[PDB]
Amino acid sequence: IALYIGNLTWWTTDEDLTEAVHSLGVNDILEIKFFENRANGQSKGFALVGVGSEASSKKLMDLLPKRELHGQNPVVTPS
Amino acid sequence: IALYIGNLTWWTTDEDLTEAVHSLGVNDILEIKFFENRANGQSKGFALVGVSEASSKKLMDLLPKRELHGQNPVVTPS
Amino acid sequence: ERTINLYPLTNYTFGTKEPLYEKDSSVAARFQRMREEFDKIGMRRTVEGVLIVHEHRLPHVLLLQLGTTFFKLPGGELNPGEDEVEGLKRLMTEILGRQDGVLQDWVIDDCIGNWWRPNFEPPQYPYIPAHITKPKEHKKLFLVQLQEKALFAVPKNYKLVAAPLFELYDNAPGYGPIISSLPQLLSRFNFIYNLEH
Amino acid sequence: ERTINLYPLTNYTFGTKEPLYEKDSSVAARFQRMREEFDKIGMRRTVEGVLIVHEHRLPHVLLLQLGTTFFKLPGGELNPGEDEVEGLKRLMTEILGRQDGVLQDWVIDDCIGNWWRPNFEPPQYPYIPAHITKPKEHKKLFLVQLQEKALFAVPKNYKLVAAPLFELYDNAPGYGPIISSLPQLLSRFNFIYNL
RNA sequence: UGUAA
Repeated sequence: IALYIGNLTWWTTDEDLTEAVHSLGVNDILEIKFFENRANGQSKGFALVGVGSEASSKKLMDLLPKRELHGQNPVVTPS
Repeated sequence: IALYIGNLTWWTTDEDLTEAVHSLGVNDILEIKFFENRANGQSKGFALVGVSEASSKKLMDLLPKRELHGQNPVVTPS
Repeated sequence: ERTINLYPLTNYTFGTKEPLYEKDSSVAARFQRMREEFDKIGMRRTVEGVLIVHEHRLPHVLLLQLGTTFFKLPGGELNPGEDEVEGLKRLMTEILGRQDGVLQDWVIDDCIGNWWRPNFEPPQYPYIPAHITKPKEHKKLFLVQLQEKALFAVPKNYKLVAAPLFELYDNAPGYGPIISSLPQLLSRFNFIYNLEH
Repeated sequence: ERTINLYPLTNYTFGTKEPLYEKDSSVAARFQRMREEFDKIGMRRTVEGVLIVHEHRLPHVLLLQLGTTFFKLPGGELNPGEDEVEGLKRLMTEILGRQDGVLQDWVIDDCIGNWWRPNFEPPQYPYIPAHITKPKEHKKLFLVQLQEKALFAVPKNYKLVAAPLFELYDNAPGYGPIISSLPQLLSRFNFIYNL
């Protein structure tokens, strides 16, 4: 259900992430909350992502670190 | 020779103070240094003026009796 | 080079009118209505006016006070479709417009800033962070030129204060990031400090 | 109301040229020259230019570095009697001008701020304090519109950074109060991000 | 700057 997607560049958008998830087959996206530097609004390079399936969780943990986002492979973690 | 001048408003300028002395009859002022807040630049309300001994006793005697911006100055030695 | 005339605070008379209350009663309800409206009309569009006077040859910004600690500029959220300048004039009259039959025209010409709110949260910034594609609020600031003499009507709940620039400068804990960053933005203008009489 | 065209950082080539050392070596040496010049010429008039590019759909501000700690904008002192805008183009070409021979005309158009210095000390403010009638230095900031492509030449004692606005915003300990306060002033422009 | 309004 809940996953940390990390190793993101600070210019990786919510569109960028949504487009990469959907390309993996996971449609069950429930929420995307970016963790950001409060003082200046910059992204800290990781987000919390809610999915609806254990199949979606599995695909995201296996196939997402494989592809590249703006020159950087993400690191997926449980929670 | 040094003299502290207080009770000034934050909009009392160097000009305003210079004339006030030149009205008292002291044409030997060295330098005026205002005491100011570092964060915003606002005057704290007092300054230090470099002065002759005749010009010093005069200003400590005669200055507080001439108001600036509705306020009477306060004089003190260094 | 933009040349603005400033006049002393006393050139302006401040009357009173009936209280005006905010659509929101709490901070939590404020973000609640924002969330609801974002799904209806999308991004909120806000405008505010910077009325400038002077005392002792130093620029002063007129703020509306609510209590002891909360200050704001006059303005508010635009109705959908409404032009930014016309909407501000409307919003101005509602807050500070005189109550009698003579017209008070607003000279609103110069834009001084843009502020974006990336989430349904307090933080605002003078830019959109590179990872944000759908801001939640877009604020806009205009300089309002006051004429030589003017009459205003302040709602009973509010109070009107002239805040000197040095009071605002580097004082975010006092006034917030926007209001406290006004002196820097306002420095491009060449002000003439006109005297009374 | 104001349209400014920004282009990718990669549209610009940065080269090198021979060092251009500052007129004074120390902090004490620069405040003494200010004191000496003030008595003869009066208030110092400084103009600086803000060159804006973009990367990752965010405006970046080109700054020059001397240490690992000190950053500044391209600019400097006006010669007495010299026009503000005319003098900035002189200083701009002095600092970032190409040695190519090819014409590089600077487009300076919009004033973005004014900074005054009450005493012969570091503190600068964006207004003249009520009790000051003759400030020691008046620094004027202008926005400089760049061509789609350009070649600059950086003196070797300098290095050129493209700092994004968030690294600047609210960061006075990192950039000083003038450079750190740029985002706010800059926000009134409608920036086009040409790809 | 947030209901102490």
